[PDB]
Amino acid sequence: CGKGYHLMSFPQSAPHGVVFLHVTYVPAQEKNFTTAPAICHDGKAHFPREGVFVSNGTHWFVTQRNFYEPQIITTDNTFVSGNCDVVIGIVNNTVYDPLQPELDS
Amino acid sequence: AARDLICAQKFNGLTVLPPLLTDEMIAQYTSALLAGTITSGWTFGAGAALQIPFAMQMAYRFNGIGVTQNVLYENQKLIANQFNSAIGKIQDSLSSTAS
Ligand SMILES: *[C@@H]1O[C@H](CO)[C@@H](O)[C@H](O)[C@H]1NC(C)=O
Ligand SMILES: *[C@@H]1O[C@H](CO)[C@@H](O)[C@H](O)[C@H]1NC(C)=O
Repeated sequence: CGKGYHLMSFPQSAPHGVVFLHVTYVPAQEKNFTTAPAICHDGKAHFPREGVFVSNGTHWFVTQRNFYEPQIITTDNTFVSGNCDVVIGIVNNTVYDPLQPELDS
Repeated sequence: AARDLICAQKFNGLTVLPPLLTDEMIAQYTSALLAGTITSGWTFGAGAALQIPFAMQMAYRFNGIGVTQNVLYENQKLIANQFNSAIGKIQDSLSSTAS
């Protein structure tokens, strides 16, 4: 159904045949980033639920794979699995907790 | 020595034509497909090739079959060793049996 990530297709009739108009999705403008497989926070290894960890140089964000939409790393979009002594390439960062400012106010 | 079969085919009007792509060109295509698979994943077949580390690409592959990606990162050396052993088994089977 065409080259790229397929979205839709439309048929057209032709003599002794058929013509398909394949509508696809093609990524356009890439950008280099620094990435890590996991985030070490409080002695716990955090992995992204959906997406990928990226860094613009100073701060770390989590974004979806096919579109650069950076978001703050939070326990909602990450899950915890084990400690930091096993994963190769794990980096140190903080993970935001939404419950603490709601409890403080 | 003696007359060949190919010479007797040639002398009677039967001719074998060479293919358009040589074996070096097929090897170039195969090496390009392998390098794009290793260094980009599936991204080079749907557009431009975007680099990704091979452990993270393999975690994407594990996530595609219904296994969480901490399973790869907590068992990375075992999976690498199993892959290397299976490639060596393919080497042994190709050097041993030709059927
Ligand atoms: C990323 O880095 C490579 C080498 O450092 C460079 O050739 C390339 O232009 C950079 N940008 C993109 C979008 O790939
Ligand atoms: C991450 O933090 C721990 C303690 O918080 C420290 O022992 C370790 O060296 C740090 N890792 C890096 C790469 O700085």
